[PDB]
Amino acid sequence: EDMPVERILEAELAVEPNDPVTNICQAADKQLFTLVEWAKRIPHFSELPLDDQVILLRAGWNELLIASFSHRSIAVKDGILLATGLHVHRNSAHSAGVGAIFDRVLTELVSKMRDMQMDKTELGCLRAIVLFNPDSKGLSNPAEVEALREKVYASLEAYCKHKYPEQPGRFAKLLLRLPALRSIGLKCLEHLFFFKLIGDTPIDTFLMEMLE
Amino acid sequence: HKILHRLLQEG
Amino acid sequence: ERHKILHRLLQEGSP
Amino acid sequence: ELTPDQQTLLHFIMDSYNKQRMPQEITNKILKEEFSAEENFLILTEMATNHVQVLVEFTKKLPGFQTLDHEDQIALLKGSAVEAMFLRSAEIFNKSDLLEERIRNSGISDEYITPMFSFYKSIGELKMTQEEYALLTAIVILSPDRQYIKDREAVEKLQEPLLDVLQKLCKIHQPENPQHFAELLGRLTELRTFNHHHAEMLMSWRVNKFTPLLEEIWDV
Ligand SMILES: O=C(O)c1ccc2nc(N3C[C@H]4CCC[C@@H](C3)[C@@H]4OCc3c(-c4c(Cl)cccc4Cl)noc3C3CC3)sc2c1
Ligand SMILES: CC1=C(/C=C/C(C)=C\C=C/C(C)=C/C(=O)O)C(C)(C)CCC1
Repeated sequence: EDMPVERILEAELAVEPNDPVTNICQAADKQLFTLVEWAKRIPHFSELPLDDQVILLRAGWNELLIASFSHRSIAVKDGILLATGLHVHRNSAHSAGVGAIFDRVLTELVSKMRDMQMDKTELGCLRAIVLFNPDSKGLSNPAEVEALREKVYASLEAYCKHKYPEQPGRFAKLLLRLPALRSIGLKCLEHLFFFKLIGDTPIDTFLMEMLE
Repeated sequence: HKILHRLLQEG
Repeated sequence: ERHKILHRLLQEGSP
Repeated sequence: ELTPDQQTLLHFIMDSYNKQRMPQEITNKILKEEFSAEENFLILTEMATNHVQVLVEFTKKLPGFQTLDHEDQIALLKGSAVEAMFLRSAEIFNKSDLLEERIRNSGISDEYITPMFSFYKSIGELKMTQEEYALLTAIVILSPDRQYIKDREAVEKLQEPLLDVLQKLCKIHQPENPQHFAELLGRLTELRTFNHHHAEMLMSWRVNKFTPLLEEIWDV
């Protein structure tokens, strides 16, 4: 494709690594840096105007980061593996006051990724679809962004027919994680603004920036 | 949004 | 109760 | 091409979908009544109350719906209602100029107006057919990811059948854009922001209480 599926894989492969909420925010900020690096290895993203590049990532970061840690956590049981190396587990999350949402990540993202055994090429493509969000407000050219998303849609549907021909509803199973991810992402931002506002959690510079 | 702009530059 | 009208409407059935 | 069963599943669904009818009496008050914020609000609230009833009726006729746990049926209805109402209102605006203005001048915070109306543009440009609307609305209703659902896997069983049908029917109706199906699922993603922000639109709405059925399905 003009979204070559190997370039999306390479980009995911290019960036492999007391209070759970402090630990999660620290991993988020750490990884926010390498998210920028990931974005620049997706085909055509750097070719966009800088203002749009900023917008897409300011819109996508939270959903982009959650998908990435979620897929990383496939192998852990009733928990999450932060990019820092630390596990967070259901119990720790519930007992630090953020259990409802943590459970949603597990059941709707982490365990669903496990049950369908989605690969890095698939995750990368879902993550790229998220990055190229034509609905993001303030975009200088939404059409060229919808076009890039349509290309990833084509490349992924191609990949899924080649690699998993025995399951013809896989393309759609992949894309139906994205509304869940949007709902989970919005709930996480809503948590994060409230954390910032009351000041119960230290929040590093790059996350602070994204939150303004 | 300084940090992000600074990181997105590479050419 | 909490979902008074929805219960009643879901317990009615075909047309 | 569709299977024998897939074609019967569609006619079932499409018959429940064409039974969606707003009363003449309610649509009668679209030019007749005056043009004030307080008067525009009252109409929408009346329509939205009737819409929930109609939608609830449509929801019950969906394959396997009454086999779900009773309390789950309520979880799907509250979780999905807004998103279904947005789909049905987009079908209205892409087939109207008074309704759009009533919504505009009914005391909604302005923040919510433009995003709402560019969503309707985004939908219109997909050029969806009656059957694509009726399938998307059913797939939104039977979404297993909603809050408070106990038997998730049961809801996933009922939804999956309908995803095969819409994929095939999208390649029948629109073979020139082979990503038209995936673009519909793109609006399933986007409907979730409207769902998420709907509670605060309701509580910021400018008034002089909605109606018990709407108070139930969105909470007070
Ligand atoms: O079948 C038809 O002919 C027909 C014709 C018109 C029509 N208008 C419909 N509406 C108009 C309105 C906009 C779309 C959804 C609701 C139903 C109704 O929602 C009003 C609304 C919304 C809302 C809006 Cl304003 C836009 C989109 C979605 C929603 Cl839920 N939120 O709160 C309210 C009321 C204050 C409680 S259904 C319908 C069917
Ligand atoms: C999900 C988690 C939320 C934090 C979220 C987000 C949006 C981010 C990121 C990052 C990590 C931790 C990435 C990584 O390790 O790769 C908060 C704390 C609001 C609530 C508890 C569940």
